Amino acid sequence: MRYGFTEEQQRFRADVRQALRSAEVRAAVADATPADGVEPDMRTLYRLLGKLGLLAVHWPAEFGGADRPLTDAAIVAEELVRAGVPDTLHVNTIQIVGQFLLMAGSAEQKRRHLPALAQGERFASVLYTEPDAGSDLGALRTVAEPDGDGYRLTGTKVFSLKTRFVDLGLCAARTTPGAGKYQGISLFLVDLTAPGVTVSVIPGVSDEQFHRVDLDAVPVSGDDLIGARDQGWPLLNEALAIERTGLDYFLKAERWLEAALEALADRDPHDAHLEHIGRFDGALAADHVLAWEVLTGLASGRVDPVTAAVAKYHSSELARDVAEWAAGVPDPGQRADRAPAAVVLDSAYREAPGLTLSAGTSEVMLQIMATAFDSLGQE
Amino acid sequence: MRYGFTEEQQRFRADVRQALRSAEVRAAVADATPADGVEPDMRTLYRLLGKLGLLAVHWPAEFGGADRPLTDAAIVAEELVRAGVPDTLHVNTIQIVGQFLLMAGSAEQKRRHLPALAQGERFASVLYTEPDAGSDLGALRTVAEPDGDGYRLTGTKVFSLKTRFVDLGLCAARTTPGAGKYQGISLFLVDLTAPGVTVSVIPGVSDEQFHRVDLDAVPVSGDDLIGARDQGWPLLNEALAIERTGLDYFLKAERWLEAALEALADRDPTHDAHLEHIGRFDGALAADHVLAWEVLTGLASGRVDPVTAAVAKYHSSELARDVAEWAAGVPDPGQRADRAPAAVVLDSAYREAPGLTLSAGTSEVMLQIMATAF
Amino acid sequence: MDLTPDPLLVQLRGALRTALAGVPVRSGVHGPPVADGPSGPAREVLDRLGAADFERPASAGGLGLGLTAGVVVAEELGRAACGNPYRADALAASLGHPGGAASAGWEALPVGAGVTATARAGGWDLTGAATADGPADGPLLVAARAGGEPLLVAVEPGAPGLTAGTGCWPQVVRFEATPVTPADVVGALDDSPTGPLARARLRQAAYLLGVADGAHRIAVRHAGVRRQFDTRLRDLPAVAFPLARAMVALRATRAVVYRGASLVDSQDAGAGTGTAPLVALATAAETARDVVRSCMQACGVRAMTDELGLHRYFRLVAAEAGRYGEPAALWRLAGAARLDRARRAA
Amino acid sequence: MDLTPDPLLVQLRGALRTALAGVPVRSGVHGPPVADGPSGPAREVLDRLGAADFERPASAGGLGLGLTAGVVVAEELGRAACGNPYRADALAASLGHPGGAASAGWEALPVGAGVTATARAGGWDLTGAATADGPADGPLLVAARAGGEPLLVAVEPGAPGLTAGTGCWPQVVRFEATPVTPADVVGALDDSPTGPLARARLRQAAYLLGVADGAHRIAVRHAGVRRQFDTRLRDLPAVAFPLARAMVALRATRAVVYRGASLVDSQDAAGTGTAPLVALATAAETARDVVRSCMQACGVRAMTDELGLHRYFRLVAAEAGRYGEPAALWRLAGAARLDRARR
Ligand SMILES: Cc1cc2nc3c(=O)[nH]c(=O)nc-3n(C[C@H](O)[C@H](O)[C@H](O)COP(=O)(O)OP(=O)(O)OC[C@H]3O[C@@H](n4cnc5c(N)ncnc54)[C@H](O)[C@@H]3O)c2cc1C
Ligand SMILES: Cc1cc2nc3c(=O)[nH]c(=O)nc-3n(C[C@H](O)[C@H](O)[C@H](O)COP(=O)(O)OP(=O)(O)OC[C@H]3O[C@@H](n4cnc5c(N)ncnc54)[C@H](O)[C@@H]3O)c2cc1C
Repeated sequence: MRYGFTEEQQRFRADVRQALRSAEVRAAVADATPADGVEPDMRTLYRLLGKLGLLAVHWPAEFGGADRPLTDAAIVAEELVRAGVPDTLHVNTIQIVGQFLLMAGSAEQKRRHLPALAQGERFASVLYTEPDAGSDLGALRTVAEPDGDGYRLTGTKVFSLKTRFVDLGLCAARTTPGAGKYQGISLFLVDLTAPGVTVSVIPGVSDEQFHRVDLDAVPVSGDDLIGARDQGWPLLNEALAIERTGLDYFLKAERWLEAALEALADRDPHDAHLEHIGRFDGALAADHVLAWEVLTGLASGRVDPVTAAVAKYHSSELARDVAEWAAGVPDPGQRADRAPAAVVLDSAYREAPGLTLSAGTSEVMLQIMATAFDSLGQE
Repeated sequence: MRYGFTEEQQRFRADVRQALRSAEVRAAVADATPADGVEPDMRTLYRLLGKLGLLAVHWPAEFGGADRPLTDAAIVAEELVRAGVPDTLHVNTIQIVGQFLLMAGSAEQKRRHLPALAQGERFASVLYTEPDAGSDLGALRTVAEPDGDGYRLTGTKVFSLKTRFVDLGLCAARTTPGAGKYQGISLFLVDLTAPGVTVSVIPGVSDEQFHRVDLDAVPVSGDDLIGARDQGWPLLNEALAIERTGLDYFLKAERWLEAALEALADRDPTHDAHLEHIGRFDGALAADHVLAWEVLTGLASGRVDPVTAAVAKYHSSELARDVAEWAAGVPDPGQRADRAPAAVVLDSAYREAPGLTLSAGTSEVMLQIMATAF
Repeated sequence: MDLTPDPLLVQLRGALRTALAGVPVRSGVHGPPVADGPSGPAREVLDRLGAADFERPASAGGLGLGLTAGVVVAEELGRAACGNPYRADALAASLGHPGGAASAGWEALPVGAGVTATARAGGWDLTGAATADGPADGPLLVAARAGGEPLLVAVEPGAPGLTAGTGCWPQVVRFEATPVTPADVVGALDDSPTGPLARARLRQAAYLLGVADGAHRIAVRHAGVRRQFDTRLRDLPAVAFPLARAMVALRATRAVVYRGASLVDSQDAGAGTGTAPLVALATAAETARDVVRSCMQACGVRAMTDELGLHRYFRLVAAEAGRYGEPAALWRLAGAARLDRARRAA
Repeated sequence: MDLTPDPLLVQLRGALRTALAGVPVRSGVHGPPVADGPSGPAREVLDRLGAADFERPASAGGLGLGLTAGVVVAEELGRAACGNPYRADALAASLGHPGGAASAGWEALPVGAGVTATARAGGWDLTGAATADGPADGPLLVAARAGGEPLLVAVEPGAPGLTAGTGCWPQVVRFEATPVTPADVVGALDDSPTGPLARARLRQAAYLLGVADGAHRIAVRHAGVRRQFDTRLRDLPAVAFPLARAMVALRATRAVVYRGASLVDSQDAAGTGTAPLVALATAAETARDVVRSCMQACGVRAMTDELGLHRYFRLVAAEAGRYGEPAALWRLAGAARLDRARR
């Protein structure tokens, strides 16, 4: 083991950090930060991040990347959030939809789709959840009935973020209904401009809003079914497990703990808070290590669902605990004055309930952990 | 709603307090208190309490009671524990076994068996759990094969308390085996001296020890079958439901929080670090006291609300466990070395604590019962 | 003790419940979840039922129902999620002061510490900031602290040095050397057992109990209709067990809130009487946080949207759980009283 | 942040685990759960494997595995529930003092405040009581506080005003004006990130990590065999979920314990200052929460010798607070962190 980073990694971090601290970036970050229930357009910021080559530094150069190790993209992700960049568009486009075309797409689809994502010109979101399919995702009823060498998709997708701002939708559909719960399912890269797509908002307490996507006989080209036909169910699970690190929640918790310290520091002398500050800073320390534990292994081809579930659970739960505690830290004057710490923590409280629900619920993470109890290589 | 006791109740309570503070009772209590892994004989104490008429005040006079209301017996129960009396025998003999006999026994069985219990001369354990049947009590395998008018009993009972000091065992056995999981179960009041009984001790981390009871064709009279034959499963859970109040755990939590305050106050002053916990536990103690009496007020009127009883049991036993865990860290090293009386009770409290969320229905079963109110 | 329901109050609760159910609820998912202040939309229903006279004794012209009735009103107001037009005018009336103001500064412990009053010639000067329970630009009742004496000060709407922050919710009032005189003092805010502060804490505890209770009601209801893996959510141990634990906390909170209300009423007519308002408030603040977090998890994303109505209780607990002080801080105040009673016993 | 495994520690752990699995475990359900002190039944195993030379560096003829080896030893001792014949000697060795002493007094915060050293007459006297990790009638190393200065003090047995609380466990030592000189000061117990105190806390944190891990192993196995309602206990969510949560805390504890030892070894060869506090406070809480859950998941058997959990249950009772209450360690850690946010 070695806790901490290589001098070469620290030098690459410092250049990213400096690149994100320019006037151009800081101005655009100010304009795009969700706050007070308003979710601003981020397309300009992300164009600028693509120009700086920061969106997908670990992708192949043919596709917009810089051929860097995966751990280098984790260092960028860290510094993006520490510089104020709202990251949900990055997580859905680069870390979920982008990672999935890399893993399961053909050269024809990899080349047609990946580059505009790496440049911040095009965006995607994940259209899995349905009104009757949340935790029970195999209950999805969206159907992709054949049309020549293409398909027509009819269904209802709910509770996605950023969707009214994006171009593409990774959509799970039954290419063979009647095939049993977890059979007959394929993935589509749906063009959200196509006829039959209606996107609308489901208001939520968070700054970033949820969406309903109605699909009424939407045409999907055959070259947009990505992965093996009807083998969609295993592909979603593989993609989710590869995606799970806990890094994104670790960074929300670090931001919020740091906002709460800012609020407290700019105020007269806090014996009440000391214990929470201590435990939260230690749990953050544990959580940084767990997150990088899964990235290290992912960097070396090792996939390990249990350690990834541990990190997701520990980090999402900690971020909720930090948000709940820290929302009470700003005093009335700071709330009245809109001290930036207060703004950030008001957002955090309203965001917190989702963290133990998105990308696998806390209950499903525990189920995945119990998997280890039946393994002979437990110790 | 009266959060408090009438003048007639507190006159009763203070008389019972005085009766429990005579030099004879104090001496018996001190010789009988379990500590340091030791479980002394308390039959001489319980005979003193029977002689004073404090074991079953709510029972009918013909059975050795005073025909006082159930709420007078909760007053007595509270004052028993507050006087230092170890109460496991009272709970098992009077509040479980005796209550069952009053609820399901014939007028003969109540006459033949109840008066000695009310006088503190005989005692009873509860023999339900079996090696393969803990939470899943319907998996019990003890069989009661008929033998003329009576029965013989074969099976194994484990994890009962006080059993090597008691005379009777309330035993669940399959009278008609193979008739289904929750069918053909009967309750027998077994004489523990009868042939083929083997009581023995399973060592336990706590002061009071667990027991294994061995029935090899143990012969039991037909008049020792309490309640309707083969109807034991609904009777048994009806009785457990009536015994559920949370009061017994409330009084443990009270004893332990007062011991920790005594340890804290016996050492020179502000104790700033303990203040939040003392506050929360005192507040939860007051909530727990009301939840217990919410059950008693209901029981006294003749309504059994199993959800309310389940709330009180869960809140008091989890509270008592939490108090035990925190309070065990309060005595200082000097107090442990000198065996300050509060350090001794708190050492006992810590090793008792794990069992509180398991006995008389686990925490998980209470939540299951609670889920039916949805 | 006997805890059979009082028949007069069961009727009073029933009447409040149905009339408050006739008050439309705020329809947004953003912004203030309620319109509170002395004259929010539920004022008409409270006026019609004569709630302003519930607490005042019969000899003073009131109905002589006591603080217990005040607690019922506040709980039913919390369950309805329609805002709280009772709490500020009940506090003022307990001090012989006419209504219509917003109350502010309760969040600071010790009482009044968020607004310090420093002695001047003809009075004091106020500096600090404070959370209001009503319009920050209206008349105000401010908990302030003069040399360690906690007091309640009436402040007029356009007093000098007074800035109203109406952007946020709950709204905020700032004082920059705002001047008050001895005539502006509405009353002391001491730790007396039947004093205005103690009643105000019990009313706030009751309000939090109703909020948690309303939230729990809708999660239990949703858990009964929402199905996944072909079973009711309420039939899955991982959802039902957290909902059953919240019920325990709600019942524990109901126990201390109504014990505290009954003990105050007892002393008004006739061990730990002094701490009962704190015990009730601190249990209710923690219960509301613990209940609402569990309800949100049990209902999934829908908890975050207007598909359910949980979101109004969610934002309410954010503001109300600490408006009368942080629970750990309340618990430490309760703890010192208990330990001090223990030092005296030895 | 590279976290792939190192062969040398891997061999060390395997040799400890195999060797310690032979050590006989004390068979009572009452009394002390382990034989503590420098001469326990695991002392023989540690001596064979040369534990004395583990933390010894490349210079001065030592193995060269650093604090991390000490943490590995302490984790396996806790896992085996065989006693800790290592911590007192390793504390003494880090200060050049000869072995053989029990150490005492770490439970008080600020460090040493359970035994106060008063400048009196033309001398100093120790007054207070302390918890010992070994036999209380032998030689002692006492955490003591002189005028606000935390100090580790050597006391020989039979010293004036020193009474041994033998018979309670852990054992206790009492000082009534026990006299000391500046010559008895073995060293200072300040908060330097690589001082003896920081090393002592990481060893204790690793021990608590071991004790907690050992109890979890028993519950996970017993939940795999025991069946009720014709289902394995481990397939009941009210059992599996708390065991899974305990797993998260164990892995979170492993993370800060080994990070703490690695930071110390990197300094011998930002948030560095509180790493020992962090490691100890999360291990003490983790041990307490894991053990509660394991007892509940295993039912009444957990309280009897049918399982083996009763040893770890009695250990957590004495060990979770031995080097300070977690609430208090956290407040120290939180104060340091708030300091940084002020400058
Ligand atoms: C911030 C956020 C972003 C999201 N983004 C997207 C997105 O981009 N695309 C998309 O398709 N979806 C998205 N979702 C939807 C998300 O995947 C769903 O919330 C989740 O998959 C299913 O949870 P649910 O809300 O339907 O709750 P339910 O399925 O109704 O579950 C209710 C509760 O019961 C628990 N539960 C359910 N079943 C079980 C069980 N068998 N055992 C134990 N506990 C169980 C759940 O864990 C939960 O706590 C997002 C959600 C959130 C909160
Ligand atoms: C202090 C004490 C006194 C006792 N006295 C007596 C006595 O006098 N007479 C007597 O007959 N017995 C007695 N018992 C035995 C006691 O009734 C059993 O401990 C109890 O029934 C549970 O069995 P168990 O301990 O084997 O737990 P198990 O049945 O092995 O269960 C293990 C764990 O799984 C949980 N669990 C089990 N089933 C479920 C489920 N379906 N859903 C969710 N969680 C579940 C339990 O809550 C527990 O936490 C006593 C026990 C204790 C601790």
